[PDB]
Amino acid sequence: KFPRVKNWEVGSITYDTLSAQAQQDGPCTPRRCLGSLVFPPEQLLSQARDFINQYYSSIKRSGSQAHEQRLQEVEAEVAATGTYQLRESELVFGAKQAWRNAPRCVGRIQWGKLQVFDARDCRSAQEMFTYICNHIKYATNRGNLRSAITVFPQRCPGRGDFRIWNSQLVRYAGYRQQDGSVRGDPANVEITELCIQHGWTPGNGRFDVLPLLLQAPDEPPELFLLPPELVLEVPLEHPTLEWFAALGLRWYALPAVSNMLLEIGGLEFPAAPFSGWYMSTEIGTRNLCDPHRYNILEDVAVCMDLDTRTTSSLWKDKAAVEINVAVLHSYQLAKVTIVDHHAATASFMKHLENEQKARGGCPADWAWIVPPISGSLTPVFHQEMVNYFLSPAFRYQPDPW
Amino acid sequence: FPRVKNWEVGSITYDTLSAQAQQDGPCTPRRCLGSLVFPRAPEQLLSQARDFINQYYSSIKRSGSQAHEQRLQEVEAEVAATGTYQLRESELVFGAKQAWRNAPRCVGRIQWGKLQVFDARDCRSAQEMFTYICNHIKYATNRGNLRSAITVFPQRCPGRGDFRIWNSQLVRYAGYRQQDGSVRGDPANVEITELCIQHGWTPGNGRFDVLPLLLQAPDEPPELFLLPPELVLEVPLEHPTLEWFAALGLRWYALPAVSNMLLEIGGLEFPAAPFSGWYMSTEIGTRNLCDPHRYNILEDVAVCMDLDTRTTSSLWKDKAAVEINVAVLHSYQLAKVTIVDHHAATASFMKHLENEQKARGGCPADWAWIVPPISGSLTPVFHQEMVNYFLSPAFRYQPDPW
Ligand code: HEM
Ligand code: HEM
Ligand SMILES: COc1cc(N)nc(CCc2cc(CCN(C)C)cc(F)c2F)c1
Ligand SMILES: COc1cc(N)nc(CCc2cc(CCN(C)C)cc(F)c2F)c1
Ligand SMILES: C[C@H](O)[C@H](O)[C@H]1CNc2nc(N)[nH]c(=O)c2N1
Ligand SMILES: C[C@H](O)[C@H](O)[C@H]1CNc2nc(N)[nH]c(=O)c2N1
Ligand SMILES: [Cl-]
Ligand SMILES: [Cl-]
Ligand SMILES: [Gd]
Ligand SMILES: [Gd]
Ligand SMILES: [Gd]
Ligand SMILES: [Zn+2]
Repeated sequence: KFPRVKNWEVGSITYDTLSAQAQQDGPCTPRRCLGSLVFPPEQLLSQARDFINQYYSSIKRSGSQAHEQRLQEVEAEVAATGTYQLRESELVFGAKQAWRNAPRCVGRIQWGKLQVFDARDCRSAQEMFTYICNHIKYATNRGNLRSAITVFPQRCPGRGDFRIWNSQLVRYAGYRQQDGSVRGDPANVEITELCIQHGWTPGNGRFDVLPLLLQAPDEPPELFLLPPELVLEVPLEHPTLEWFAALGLRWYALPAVSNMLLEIGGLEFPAAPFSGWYMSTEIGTRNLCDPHRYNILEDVAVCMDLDTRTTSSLWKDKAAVEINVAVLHSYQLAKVTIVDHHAATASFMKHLENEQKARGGCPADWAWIVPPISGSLTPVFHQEMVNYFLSPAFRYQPDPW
Repeated sequence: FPRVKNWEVGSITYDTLSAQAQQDGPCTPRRCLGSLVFPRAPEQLLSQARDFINQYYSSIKRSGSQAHEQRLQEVEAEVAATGTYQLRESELVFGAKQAWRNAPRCVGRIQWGKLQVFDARDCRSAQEMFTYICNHIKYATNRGNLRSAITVFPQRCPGRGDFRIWNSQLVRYAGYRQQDGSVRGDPANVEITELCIQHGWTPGNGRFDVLPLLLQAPDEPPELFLLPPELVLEVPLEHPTLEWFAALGLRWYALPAVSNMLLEIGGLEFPAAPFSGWYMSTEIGTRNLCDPHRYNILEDVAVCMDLDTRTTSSLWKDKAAVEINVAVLHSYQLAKVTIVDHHAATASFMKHLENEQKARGGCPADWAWIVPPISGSLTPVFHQEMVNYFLSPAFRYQPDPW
């Protein structure tokens, strides 16, 4: 079958033929849908073959010339050595494809413009740090943010793995107390205690940038203090609520995911940090207002003199909107690239139209594409979507312990 | 069995109930189609009947008792001699409540045990059907102190056509296709509007014209019935602090009464069984008034509010929508018509999930429909993983009769 997909705002119908290529199976069955869940050897040749075929199709060079050629070297490389190395442009093409294939990413209209830094020859934690440091300064670019990914060595058997122990390159500390509850970011309480365990004297702040626990193969991690002028941060203020700045809230410029695993042609890169620029709801709605994160919503509503005594005043909704307004205002005044959820979702709709004519569909995870505020005010809410796994891909992986 | 996390609290449970999922949904291990709005003989009738009777005798703490085996026997005998069977009244009441309890897209299910069931299985004509419907509306509306209710018309049976209510709800506003191709009124109802005109209705030309009912008796064309105005309780919309808002002339109706779904109980099908609750405010304020394919008022409200509508990063859409929902809540409270906001509704749904975990080992829930269309992650259901599956008794979609 080819799933019929409807856009209810316009009445248009498309068929997702690309879904028929679904490689890895997801968590749903005819009996029950698990779509809402956050976390659901010489067959290596099979996935290497298919990825190489993808490469030469994308350059109008299938069934000719070096296509058959490159098929044989990987045949020989694996027959001889048991794995294989990717050609330079393949690593590039595979990095962009895995972004293109990320079902939960609303920012994919940008997928063709990605800076791929090849770090496959890295071989120490001090080396990672300067690779990571080049990435951060390139991507930050004085606030004119540029998408980038650094690709550390591809895992091989019988020997350890490169891993960044932090979930992101920039994280804020979270400290327990004489009463349990957390000062700082609660999402990072764990890595905060691992950084304390391995040295790092704890600060006493709600926005202390954590160090970096970087791990070379078969070696215990090594702490690396991040250069303060390399971590671009934005103090948060509101255009008309003058007291908002006095709340002392801040967030960082660069969203750099450093705990996911990049998988290209059967190869596995457990260290491949990728970075883009923020959508404002990630900071304003999820990071600052989630009950298990900074959870500032009631505090902002107190300052706004809102009626927190009744849910039907919609005090939560009014304060959340103003927090998002402050995020967008602050980043724009700081000249730091950011995108609001209306602009982001409109571009994703254009991306769906592109991917329809280009590939016959697009894997999209509705629950992650629709923003966490104002869902039905964005066009993606009214768009039916089909979720499935394509390769190359970014995958979650276990914490390195 | 699927493990299910609540990310706000860190809680973990397992949905053992999903293992009992009767019919099949649209998802496969290849591909999830969870976001799709429409995702869809004697021995098999016997099998659903047997399961339902088991459910009924379980709920009354009489599993495997004498009465239980007798009822099983009575149903098989009736299916063999007539091809179908008849529900006892208490079984119908249980089946209607279970169907609501099993509805995965309903956030209002904390209320599932408080459902007034009107037995209209003796209905013989469209005229009698209209009288039943008017009494349903009257009872459920209750001068604004709304009460949940369902009216069950005769089941589908071999030899005769179905009872059908052609209208998707008992209260709908007309949608008039216009001179240029626009729509005056509710664009969701253009089709049923054209049908009513074609069946003799003299149309109005307002934006909030209540439609007549088109009621179909077995093997009869549909018959048009006008609802008496004093039966349709409506709420003029005003804003507590934006006084120009009343001059928009917006209104909405008190009673959400779904009238085009099929009730399935133990293999028997009731193609006409309208049911009604009370509104959650986002349904009116966000979906019905602000959807671009509905009344689509968001831009005009934002212009009146003097928001900057030429850049998206001012969040003019979010600000106008919030005040439209404030206006709905204020107006319904002022008129003393039951309404629940999305925060209270989702909080009570969380309690429903916990009740159902202890009672049945889980709860079928459709995350994309449970999470409200504004301020999603501000409600607790956003951070709750959910498992979507089909249990019976059930409310199902059915094709339009025309
Ligand atoms: C350039 C601007 C970008 C924007 C505005 C953007 C936006 C987003 C957002 C809002 C999410 C949802 C985050 C969540 O899980 O709550 C997301 C997820 C994701 N993005 Fe993007 N993104 C961008 C660039 C990129 C790049 C450069 C890559 C990789 C090369 C990427 C790959 C992914 C992946 C793999 C996920 C899934 C994360 C997860 O499952 O937790 N994105 N993106
Ligand atoms: C009493 C207060 C109630 C509230 C607050 C409530 C709330 C809701 C909401 C917000 C929806 C989603 C509607 C949409 O966006 O299309 C819904 C769907 C639904 N409700 Fe409830 N409801 C209530 C009563 C009832 C009753 C009494 C029944 C049946 C006896 C019921 C059965 C259903 C069903 C079957 C659906 C799914 C309809 C569909 O698939 O489109 N609800 N409910
Ligand atoms: C690399 O470029 C990007 C640009 C933007 N704006 N966002 C991302 C996703 C960032 C991201 C954030 C989170 C935590 C946040 N919620 C789960 C509460 C988990 C991820 F797994 C992830 F990936 C990436
Ligand atoms: C019976 O009691 C109820 C109480 C409340 N508040 N809401 C409902 C749902 C009413 C309902 C509405 C819609 C159309 C709107 N969408 C497309 C956004 C479809 C349904 F299938 C349905 F059922 C029922
Ligand atoms: C329980 C639920 O699946 C979970 O909260 C998901 C829902 N949608 C999301 N969407 C985004 N963008 N980010 C998230 O973390 C989540 N969380
Ligand atoms: C395409 C998408 O699934 C569709 O617009 C859904 C999303 N969630 C919804 N949720 C509710 N309550 N009602 C709806 O109509 C919808 N529409
Ligand atoms: Cl983040
Ligand atoms: Cl409605
Ligand atoms: Gd004050
Ligand atoms: Gd005023
Ligand atoms: Gd006007
Ligand atoms: Zn699914």
